[PDB]
Amino acid sequence: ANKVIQLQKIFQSSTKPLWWRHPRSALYLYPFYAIFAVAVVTPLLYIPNAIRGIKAKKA
Amino acid sequence: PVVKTAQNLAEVNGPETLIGPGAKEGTVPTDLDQETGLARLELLGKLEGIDVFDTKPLDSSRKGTMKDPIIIESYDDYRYVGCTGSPAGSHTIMWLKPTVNEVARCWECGSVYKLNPVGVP
Amino acid sequence: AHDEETFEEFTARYEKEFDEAYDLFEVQRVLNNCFSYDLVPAPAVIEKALRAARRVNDLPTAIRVFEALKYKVENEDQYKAYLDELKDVRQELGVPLKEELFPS
Amino acid sequence: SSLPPNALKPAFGPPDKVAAQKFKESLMATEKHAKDTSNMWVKISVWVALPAIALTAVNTYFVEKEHAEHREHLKHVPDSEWPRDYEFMNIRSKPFFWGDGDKTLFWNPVVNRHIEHD
Amino acid sequence: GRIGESWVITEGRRLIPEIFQWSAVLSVCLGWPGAVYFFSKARKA
Amino acid sequence: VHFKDGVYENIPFKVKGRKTPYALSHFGFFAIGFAVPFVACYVQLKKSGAF
Amino acid sequence: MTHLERSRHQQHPFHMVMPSPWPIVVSFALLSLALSTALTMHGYIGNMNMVYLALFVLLTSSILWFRDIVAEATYLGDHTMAVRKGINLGFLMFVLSEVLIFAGLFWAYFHSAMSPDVTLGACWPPVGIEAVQPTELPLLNTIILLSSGATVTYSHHALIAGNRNKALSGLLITFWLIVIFVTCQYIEYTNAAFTISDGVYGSVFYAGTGLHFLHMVMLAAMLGVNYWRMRNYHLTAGHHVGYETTIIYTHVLDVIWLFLYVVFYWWGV
Amino acid sequence: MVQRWLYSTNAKDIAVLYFMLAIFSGMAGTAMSLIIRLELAAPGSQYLHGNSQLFNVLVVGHAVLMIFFLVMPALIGGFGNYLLPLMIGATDTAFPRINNIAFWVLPMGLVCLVTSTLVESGAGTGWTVYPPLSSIQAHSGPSVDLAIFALHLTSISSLLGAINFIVTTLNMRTNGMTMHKLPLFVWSIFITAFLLLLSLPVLSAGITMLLLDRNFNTSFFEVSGGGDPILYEHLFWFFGHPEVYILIIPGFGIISHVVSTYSKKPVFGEISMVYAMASIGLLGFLVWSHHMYIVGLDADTRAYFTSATMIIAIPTGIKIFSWLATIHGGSIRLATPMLYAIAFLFLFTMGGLTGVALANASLDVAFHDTYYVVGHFHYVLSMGAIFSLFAGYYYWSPQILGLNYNEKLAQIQFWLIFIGANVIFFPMHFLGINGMPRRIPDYPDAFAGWNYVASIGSFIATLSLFLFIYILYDQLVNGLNNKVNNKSVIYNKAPDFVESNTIFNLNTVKSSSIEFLLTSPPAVHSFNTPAVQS
Amino acid sequence: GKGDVAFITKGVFLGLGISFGLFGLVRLLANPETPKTMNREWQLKSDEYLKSKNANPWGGYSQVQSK
Ligand code: HEA
Ligand code: HEA
Ligand SMILES: [Cu+2]
Ligand SMILES: [Mg+2]
Ligand SMILES: [Zn+2]
Repeated sequence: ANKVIQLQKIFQSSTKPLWWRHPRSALYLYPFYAIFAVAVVTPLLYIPNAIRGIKAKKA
Repeated sequence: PVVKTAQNLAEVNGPETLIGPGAKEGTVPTDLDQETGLARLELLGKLEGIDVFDTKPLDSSRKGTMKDPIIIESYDDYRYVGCTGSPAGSHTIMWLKPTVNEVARCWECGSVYKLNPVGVP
Repeated sequence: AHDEETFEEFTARYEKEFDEAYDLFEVQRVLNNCFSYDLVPAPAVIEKALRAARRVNDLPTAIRVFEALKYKVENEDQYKAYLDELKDVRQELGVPLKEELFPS
Repeated sequence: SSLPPNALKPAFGPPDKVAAQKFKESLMATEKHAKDTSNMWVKISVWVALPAIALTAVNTYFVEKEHAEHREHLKHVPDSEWPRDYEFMNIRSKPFFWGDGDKTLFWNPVVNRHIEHD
Repeated sequence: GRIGESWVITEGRRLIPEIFQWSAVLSVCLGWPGAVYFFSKARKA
Repeated sequence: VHFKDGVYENIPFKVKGRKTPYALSHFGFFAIGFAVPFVACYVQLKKSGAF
Repeated sequence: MTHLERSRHQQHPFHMVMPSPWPIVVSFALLSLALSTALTMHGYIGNMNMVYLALFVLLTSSILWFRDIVAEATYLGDHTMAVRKGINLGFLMFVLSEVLIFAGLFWAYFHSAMSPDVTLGACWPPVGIEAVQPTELPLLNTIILLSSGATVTYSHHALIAGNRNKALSGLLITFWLIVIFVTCQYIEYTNAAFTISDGVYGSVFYAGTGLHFLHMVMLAAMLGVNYWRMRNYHLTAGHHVGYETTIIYTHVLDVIWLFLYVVFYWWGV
Repeated sequence: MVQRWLYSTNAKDIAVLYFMLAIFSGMAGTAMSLIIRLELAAPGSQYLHGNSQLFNVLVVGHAVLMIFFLVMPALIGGFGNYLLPLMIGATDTAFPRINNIAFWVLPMGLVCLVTSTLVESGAGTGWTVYPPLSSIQAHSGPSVDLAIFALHLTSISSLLGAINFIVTTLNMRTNGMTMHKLPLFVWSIFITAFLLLLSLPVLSAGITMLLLDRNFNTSFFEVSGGGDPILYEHLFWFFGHPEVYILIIPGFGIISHVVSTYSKKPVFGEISMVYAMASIGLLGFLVWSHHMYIVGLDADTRAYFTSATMIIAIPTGIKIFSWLATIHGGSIRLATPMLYAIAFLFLFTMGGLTGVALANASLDVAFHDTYYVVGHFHYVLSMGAIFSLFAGYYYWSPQILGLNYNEKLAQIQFWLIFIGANVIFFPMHFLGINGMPRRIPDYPDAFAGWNYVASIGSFIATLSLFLFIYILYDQLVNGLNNKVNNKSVIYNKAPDFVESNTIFNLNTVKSSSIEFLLTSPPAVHSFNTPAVQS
Repeated sequence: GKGDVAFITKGVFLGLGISFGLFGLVRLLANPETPKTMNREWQLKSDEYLKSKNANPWGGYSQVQSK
C-alpha cells in the first residue's frame, strides 16, 4: 500500500545487515535458525547407525 | 533534517538525496518516482543528457611522449591502461600502470601516460 | 601494416625513427625494435644508431649494438666484412668491442 | 580539509546531447504503443480465447461424464475377473518405502489394482 | 649468403650434431622398456 | 567494510602470529586428506573379512 | 557536477553485494536433503518426517534468499541497466539449461519408442496399456496455456502502458488459469490406466509430464510472488525485470508443453 | 573473519577456498591411486586380501573424486573465479552468491561421496556408473545413491559457475575489451562454461533416471519390464565426452598464456587459435558415441562416428602447431612453469596420437575396456590437465599468494613427476595390446612385469606430490625470504638484450593481460575505476 | 646459477633412490605366500601344455618370468 519510500528511507539509514534490517524481521529468522539447526544436525546422528548397518524398527 | 530529492543531476548531495517521492494510491509507479540510489543516479543522468560511468576506449590518436604526455583521468592514484599503438591496433596489447608519481612508458609503442588524479579521498 | 616491408622502406622508416629519439628509453626501445626483426640491418641503419646513441651521451648501448649484431649474423666472415665498413665511425666515436674489452 | 585543486571543477561536459533527449521523448512513444498493443491483445483474449475454452469445456464435460460412468461400471468388478496382465505392467523391483509397499502417489484404488497373480 | 661460408655448411654444422642427441633422447624416452626387459628373468638372465 | 589487505590476509590460515607451529596444521590437513581412503579401507576390511 | 560528489558513488555500474549468509545455509539444507532422502529410501530412518523438514528448510531458506534479493533490488536500489541486462541473460541461460533436461527426457522417449523392444509386443504404445487419448482433457489443458499466454502478455503491455486495473486483472486471471490447469492435470493423473511402474511407456510418459507439472507449479509460485509485489507497488513501468523473467519463463513453458503434448499424446498413441 | 570466509561474496576469497578443497581432494584421490597401483603390483591377493568389491569402491572413488573434485575445481572454479574478473577488468564477478553456493555445495558432494564408500559394502561400478550393474537387484544398498547424489551436487556447482562465468564475461568487461580482444584464457573459460550448460543437464537427467529406477520402481533401464541399458550409455556419454573437453580447454588456455609470456612472443595467430578452440567446443557434441563402438551399433553409424572423431582431431593439431610456432624464434627462459608447458606438448601429443589410434571404429574392437584406453586417458587427462594445472600454479601463485616459492625444489618436483609419471602410463599400452582388461582386482599372471614397473613408478609420482606439499609449506613460511635471499626467480619476463638494468627497473613487468600489473596479493577492491584499453 | 643444475640432478636421483627404498619396504609387508603357480617349476609345465597344443606358434609362447 504505497509503503515503498518509507521502507527505502528505513533501509538506507541503518548499520545492521540486510537480512536483519526490516522491522518485522525478528519473526522470520529466529524460528528459522532453530528449525535449520535441528534439520541439518539431525542426519549426522543417523549416519553412524547406517555405517553400523542397523536399520529402523519399522513394522 | 531538511532534504529535497535532486530533480536532476546537479543537486545530488550523497545517498540521502536520491529517494524521490512515492506513487499515489491508483497510478502505476514510474521509474522517476520510486527508484533510489545508483539506479536513480543513472536515470537522472540519462534524462539530463550525460551518462555516468564514463566508458570509452582511450585516445590513441597521437603518440605523445614526455614533452606532452597522454593525460588520463582517474579517481584513484593508479589506472591500468592497455596500450595498442599509435593507430588503434598497431602492436599487441601491452598493459601499463600509470600512477600519481610515475609516468608509464610503453616500451613497444613508446607512448607515455600521465594522470590528473582527481581523488578527493 | 600487415603487408610486408621491403628493405628500402625498412631502412628509410628506421632511419627516420632513429633521428627522432631524445631520451635513452627511446634509443634502446627503437634499437630493440630494429634488432628483433628478421633481417640484419644494413650499416646505414646502424651508423645512424651509433649517432643516436651519441646524442643521448651514454656508452654501453653503443657497444651492445656490436654484440647484438655479432649474435645476429650467420658467421664471422659477414661480421668482419661488416666491421671494416663501420671502421672510422668506431674510430672517431671511440667505442670498443667486446672481445678486446673483456679478453676471455 | 585541504581539497586538491581538482575538486570543484566540473566532471562531465555539455549536458544537452540530442541523443538522450530524443531517448526521453521516445519514453512517451513506448507508453503510447503499449497503450495500443494492450487494448489489441485484450480484444484478442476476450474474442478468441474464451469461446475456445467454452467449447472445449463442454466437450470435456461430456467425455468426463462418460469416463465417470465407466469408472462406476468398473467399480463393482470382482478382482479375480480383472485380467492377468503382462510382465512389464506393475513391476516391483524393491517395495515402495511409503505406504503398505504397493502404492504410488496418485494410485487410484479403482483403476490401478495389483492383481497378485490369482 | 653471398659472401661468407655457405648456408648449407653453416647450418649443417649447427644441426648435424643435434640429430644424434635427438636420437639419444628419443631412444631413452621411449626405449627404457627395452632396458627394463633386458635385466629381467624373461630374457634368461 | 573493505577487509584490509596484506601478504597473509588473503588466506584462511594464520601463519605468523600463532601458538602452535604452522607445520602442524599444514601437514595435518594433508594427513587427514591422505588418510580418508585408509580409514575407508579399514572400515571396509573389518566389515567383510579380518583387519 | 562537482568531482567531490561524483567520487562518493560506485564508479562502475556493476553490483557489489554485501556478504550474505544464504549460500551456506541453503547448501547445508541441500546436503541434509540429499543425505536424508538417500537414507529414508532404504528404511534406515522410520518415517518421511525428516525428508519433509529437510525439504521445508530448503524452501524457507530459498524464499528468505528471494526476500533478500527483492529488498536489494527495489529498496537499496542497485539494479541499474547493466545489472538488469546481466540478470536477464543469466535467466535466459538458466532456462536454456532447463530445456536441455527436457530434451534428454524426449531422447529417452524417442529411443525407447521408435525402436520398440520385443518385450513390449513390438508396438508403441505397448499391449494392454490403454493409452490416454489426446482429445478430451489434453485439449483443454493445451488451450488453457495459450489463453494464459495471451492474458499475461496483455497484462505486461498494460503494465508498460500505465493502467493498473488491467495489468492486475491479467495477472490475477493468469494465476487462476494455470492453477486450474494444474488441478485438471492432477485430475488427469488420478484416473489413468497406467502407473509410473507399468512398463517403460508409463515410466517415460510420467517422467516428462511430471517434470512439466513441477515446472508449472514453480511458475505459479513465481507468479504469485510477482502479483504480490505488483499489488504492493514494487513493480515500476520501466524496471520490471523480475516480471519479464517470468513471462519469458511461461512462454517457453507453453512451447515446451506443446512439444511434449504433441509427441506424448498424438504420435505416441 | 567469519564474514570474510563463510559468507564472502567476493570472487578472490572464493578461489582460495576452491583451491583448498582441490588440494585436499587431490591428495585423497592420489592416495586411492597409490592404493590401487600398490594392490595391482603383483598377481595374487595383495594388501587388501580378496575383497574385489573394495577394489571397485576404491577405483570409482579415485576416478570420480579426482575428476569432479580436483581437476574441475582447480581449473574451472578456482582459476576462473580468481582470473576471469581480473583479466577483463570487472571489479569482481556477476551473480556473486551463485559462485559462493557453487563452492559451498562442492564439499557436501565430497562428504556424501566419502560416506557413500562406507555403507553396505559400497558403490563399485566405476565412474561410468552403469545399469543393470547399479540397479537394486544386482547392487543393493544406499551406497550408490549417495555416490550419485555427489554427482548431482557437483553438477549443480559446475552449472552455477558456468552461468556465472558466461554472464560475467558477456557483460562486465572493461572499457575497451571488444568481442574479440580478450586474452585466450578468458575465451577458454567462456567456451567451457558454454559446454557445461549445454552438456551436464543431459547427465543429471540420465543419472536421476538411474536414481528413480533404482528406488522409485520405474523402468528406464530395467530391461525385463521394457527398458534398455543402451539408453544410459547414450545419455551418459553425451555428457562424457564434453566433460573431458571441458576439463582440457582451460588447460589449453593456461598453456597458451605461459608459452606466450616465457618466450617473449605473442601466440601465433590468436584469432585462428580461438576459432579452432571454439570449433572444438561446438564439435565435441557430435562424437559422443566413440565410447560405444562395441555395444551393437550399425556399421553405418559407426562409420559416421569414426569419420567425425578425426575432424575432432584436426583443430587440436593446428593448436599444437601454433604452440610450436609461438615458441619457435623466442628467447625461452626455462623456468619451472615453462618446463611444465614444454612437457605438456609432448605428453599430450603422445596421448592424442594413441587417441586417434583408438578413434577408428574398426580398431576399437581390439582395444575397448583395455589398459590401452587407460594409457590414453591417463596421458591426456592426467598429464594434460595437471601439467597445465602446475603451469598455472607455478606461474600465477607468486602474483596471487604474494610469496615466491623455491626454484630448485620446483624443478626437482617437475622432473620427479615427469619421470615418475612417464614410467607409470607407458607400460599400460603394452598391457593393453597384450590383452589386459580394465577394472580387474588382479590378473592372469602372464603380464606380471609391466604392472610391477608401473607400481614402482607410482611411488615416484606420489613422492613428487609430497615434495609439492613441501613446496607449498616453503612458499607459505619463507615467501619474503625467498624474495630477498636469492633462492627464487623474481622476474618471470627477463629484460631484453639491449635494455639496461636501470631501464628495466622503469618498466618492470611487460605483460599483455592485467594480472601481472596488480600488486602481490591484490587489493580487495582492485578496479575502483575502470581499466581503459584501446 | 652457479651449479644448481648439479643440485637439481642430485635431487632427482636422490628422489628416485628414496622412492625406490620406500617402495621396497612397503613391498616387504604385503603378503607372506604367493599364488602357487608363480615359481619356475609350475611355469615349465604350463608352457609344456602350451607347446602340446601349439599356441602362439610364431610369436613368443614361453612363460617363465621367475627366479
Ligand atoms: C583426473 C583424472 C585422473 C588422474 C590424474 C589419474 C591418475 C592416476 N590414476 Fe587413474 N583413473 C581415472 C582418472 C584419473 N587417474 C579414471 C576416470 C579411471 C577409470 C575408472 C574406471 O573406468 O573404472 C581411472 C583408472 C585408474 C587405473 C586403471 C585401473 C583399472 O581400471 O583397471 C589405475 C591403475 O594404475 C589408476 C591409478 C592412478 C594413479 C596411481 C594415478 C597417478 O597419476 C596419481 C598421481 C597424480 C598426481 C601426483 C597429480 C598431482 C596431484 C595434485 C593434487 C596436484 C595439486 C595441484 C593443483 C591443485 C594445481 N586409475
Ligand atoms: C580429457 C578428456 C579427453 C580428451 C581430450 C580425449 C582425447 C581423444 N580421445 Fe579419449 N578418452 C577419454 C577422455 C578424453 N579423450 C576417457 C575419459 C576415456 C575412457 C572412457 C571409458 O571409461 O571408457 C577415453 C578413451 C577414448 C575412447 C574410447 C575407447 C573405448 O573406451 O573403447 C576413444 C574413442 O574414440 C578415444 C579417442 C580420442 C581422440 C581421437 C582424442 C583427440 O581429441 C585427441 C586430439 C589430439 C591429437 C589428435 C594429437 C595432436 C595432433 C597432432 C599432433 C596433429 C596430427 C594428428 C593427426 C593427423 C591425427 N579415447
Ligand atoms: Cu570421449
Ligand atoms: Mg565399456
Ligand atoms: Zn603501445
